[PDB]
Amino acid sequence: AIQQMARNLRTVLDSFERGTADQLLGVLLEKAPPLSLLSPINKFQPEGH
Amino acid sequence: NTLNFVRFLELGLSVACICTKFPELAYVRDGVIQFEVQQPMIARDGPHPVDQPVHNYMVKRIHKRSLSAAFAIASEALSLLSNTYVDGTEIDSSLRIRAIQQMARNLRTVLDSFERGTADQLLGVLLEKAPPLSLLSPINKFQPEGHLNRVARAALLSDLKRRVCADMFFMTRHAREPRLISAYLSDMVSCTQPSVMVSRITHTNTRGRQVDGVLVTTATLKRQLLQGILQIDDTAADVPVTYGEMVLQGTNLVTALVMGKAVRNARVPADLVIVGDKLVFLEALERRVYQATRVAYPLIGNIDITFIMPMGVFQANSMDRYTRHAGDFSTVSEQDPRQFPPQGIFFYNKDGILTQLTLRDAMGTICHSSLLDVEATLVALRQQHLDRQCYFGVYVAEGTED
Amino acid sequence: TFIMPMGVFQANSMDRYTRHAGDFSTVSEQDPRQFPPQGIFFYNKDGIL
Amino acid sequence: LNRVARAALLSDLKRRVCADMFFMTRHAREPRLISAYLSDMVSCTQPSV
Amino acid sequence: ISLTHQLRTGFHPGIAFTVVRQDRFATEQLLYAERASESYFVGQIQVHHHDAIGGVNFTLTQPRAHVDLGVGYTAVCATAALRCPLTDMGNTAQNLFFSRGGVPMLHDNVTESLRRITASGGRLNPTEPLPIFGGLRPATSAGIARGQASVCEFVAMPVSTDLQYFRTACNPRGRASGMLYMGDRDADIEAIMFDHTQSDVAYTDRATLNPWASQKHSYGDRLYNGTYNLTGASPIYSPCFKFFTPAEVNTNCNTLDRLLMEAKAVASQSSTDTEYQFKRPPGSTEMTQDPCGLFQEAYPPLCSSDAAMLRTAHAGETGADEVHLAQYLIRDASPLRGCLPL
Amino acid sequence: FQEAYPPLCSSDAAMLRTAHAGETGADEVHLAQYLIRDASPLRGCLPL
Amino acid sequence: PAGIIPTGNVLSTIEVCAHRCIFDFFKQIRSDDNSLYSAQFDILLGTYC
Repeated sequence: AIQQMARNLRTVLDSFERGTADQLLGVLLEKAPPLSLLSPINKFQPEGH
Repeated sequence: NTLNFVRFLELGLSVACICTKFPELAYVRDGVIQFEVQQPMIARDGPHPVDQPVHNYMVKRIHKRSLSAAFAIASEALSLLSNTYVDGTEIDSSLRIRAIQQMARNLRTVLDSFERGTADQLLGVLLEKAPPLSLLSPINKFQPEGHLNRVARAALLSDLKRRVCADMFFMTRHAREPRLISAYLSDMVSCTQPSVMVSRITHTNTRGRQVDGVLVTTATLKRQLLQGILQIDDTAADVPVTYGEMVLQGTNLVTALVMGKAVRNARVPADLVIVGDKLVFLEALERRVYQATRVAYPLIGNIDITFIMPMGVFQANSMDRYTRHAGDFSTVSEQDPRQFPPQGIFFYNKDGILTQLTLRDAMGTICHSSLLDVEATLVALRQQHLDRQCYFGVYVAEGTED
Repeated sequence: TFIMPMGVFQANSMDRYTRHAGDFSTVSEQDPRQFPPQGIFFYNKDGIL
Repeated sequence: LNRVARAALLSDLKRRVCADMFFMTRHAREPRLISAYLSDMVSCTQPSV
Repeated sequence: ISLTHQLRTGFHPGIAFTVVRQDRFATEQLLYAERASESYFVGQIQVHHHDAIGGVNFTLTQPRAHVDLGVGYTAVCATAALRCPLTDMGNTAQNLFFSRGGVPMLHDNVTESLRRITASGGRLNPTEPLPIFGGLRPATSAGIARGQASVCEFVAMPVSTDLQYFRTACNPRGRASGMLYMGDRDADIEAIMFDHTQSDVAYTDRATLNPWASQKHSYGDRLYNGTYNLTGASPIYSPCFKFFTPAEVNTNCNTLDRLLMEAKAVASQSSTDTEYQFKRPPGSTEMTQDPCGLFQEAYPPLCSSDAAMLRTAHAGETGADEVHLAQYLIRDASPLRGCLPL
Repeated sequence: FQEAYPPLCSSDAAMLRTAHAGETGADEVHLAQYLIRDASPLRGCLPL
Repeated sequence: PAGIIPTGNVLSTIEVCAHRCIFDFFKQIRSDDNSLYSAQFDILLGTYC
């Protein structure tokens, strides 16, 4: 029983370090506009307005 | 001629198995081997349920086979070997030496045949085990984890149909492009999961790098892959030579008798290549074994392909009966003999001879009495739900004298 | 998103031209292609018409 | 061999002798094929005592 | 009898057929195996004393056993090259007169004359004395030229058939079927195979192509299905046997893993050393990989309704016109597109 | 093998040659004549 | 039959075949039988985690 509980707790503590990368990928996909729209905006118009 | 003796350890197929001696095999009812495999997780938030880790317990069992070999003795050999200190004259002695010479010469090849046929049994079991690459590789890739719904599974099945229809003879089709052959050999190798790592002495090369598998072909395919596709890593390999014997004794013996249960280098010239990032053996064992013996070689397997052709279908729509040009196939007759419905189908033979299937060939099937076996069909349709319908078109009456 | 018209009849009499004389000829005295179209033919995911 | 293997083999021999008949004056412009089938000719006969 | 008169004279009755033939090919394979793919156990060798015709025969027997100690898949093979085809791509018509069990016709004169007429213009036939308490084996011939003859079974269909169905990988039943479509229950193999209240699964518009060979008790289903067992006494192989019989199913495993188990080297369902491609002989264990049997599909070869369309005047590749006036030319969609020279 | 090879033969001298200043014709049947393409082992030899 | 030393001697040697409605398994061999000399045993070949 104690060996099963320890073996379980190790993977549970692993899961946070494994899910930090998932949350970073989530915010980086919801933070990123497409290349095919960002590239001609930053090229064609000089500043804006 | 003098036969050469093949040793099973020196073959490059020896790396694909762990041979261990076991004297009391004939008393074994079932064999049990156990696995305890756990899996990780990640943690997320939002509208997703929290997960608990999974442990998997898999159990596998042995499959018992055999090897049999015959060895004959003439009757006169028994007669001249049944002396036992009665003779020793100078006329039958030469016949006795001939008899014992045939005895030893025969027994030597009989003892060699087991070492020669163990590789045959590994080829048999590995052919009976391996799934096709065209079906193994899309499932290992196109589904991420599993527990699929209907939809992604159906898309995967359509991908599998296209992959089998396309990638079936890819060695003899794209033989003019060596870049693709080494591109799917690494796809073959980097698709199988490895196995357990516990061992004492392993197969290594001259440098000391641990080998990773064996890749068995036909000799022609070995030549084609060896001439210009793959790169030679070494010419000699380090091969373990001893079996590894275990016996039951003491507490295990008394447990087996009472309760019914029990629990538990050499340098060889063989060529090694590297494919992908892994170092493999490459053996095409056809001259050492299966040479001048009456057994067929495996890896010469057969496939069955089913061909379907419509025979006398007439295109009903007047839109579809079009000609691409005006004067395509003109005839001197006043009526063009191609408007008529077709009655035959022309295909090609094995040698390229043109052959024909005319509707006259169908009398072996449609002109049988089996076209009129409607009785069982009527019995089957009479046992379902029928509604009360009008009987105007199926009823015949009688005259009433008017 | 994919878009396709079905029953469009080319109303202009100049627009109903053929590229060659015997392009898709038939056997009947009246070809069944001057008639207004009623369907559209396209391809499935697997390539089936 | 049985009947069918012999029959398919005889068809193969027929096609092979019809094709591989003047293999030096047909494939004269390809030096790779001649050195390819000379090694087929040499490595086809058995040695002696 | 009237249909015999029509087909012999040159008449075209209002019915159309599809032909199905199975062809075998020799292939060279390529296997890869990992390191610890097998736990391979060696027993103790024993000898059997055994008397023989003149002397003794010593049989040496050594038992052994094997374990696949891989958690996943530890060995993979794939067919690589094409050797010479074993079979003949010919036109040998299937004879249904090898079968016993259906209800005979009333007048035996009609049946005898019908069998006599059918035997004319064909290769394989029952022998003339009609051996009762026998197997109705066709009479053997002289030597053979270009391989084992492959029989072609004929399945009837209505004439107005969408011809574009036969230009891709189709199903001879007219309605795609199989165990491969699951996900909800247990008894949905019968609903896919035979239930015509709902439409087809593959051609997602209609019930079935030919309504004479697709229902539970249609003509094609009463003729070729193995459950009804009509052609049991016939010794010749039926190439469309695997398309009509429902496969026995256990629903414990998921679909994809059982698809992988069905994909291995299955035992053959034909004969190799014999001449007419008979049924499976007992005691014969030869393992042949069988594509397009686990997907329930057949491939159309290069075929045309006229010899004029099949070949062009360019001294090279074959013709390429689709339909000319009422004829047709189905282009090759088989895996043997660039092989089998013409 | 008890066989015989058919060489380049035709029933009409009109169809046996083409008007391109080069190779010979390849049309097999015109109305009732015929042209049999060369299937002998002497395909790239015996100049025309 | 296991070759186990008996823990206690049995008295009152009577006919035991008559009173066989008692007990849960009754086997009566006449003199000797080859079912006694059977030693089929089950074996475990290790676990992997």
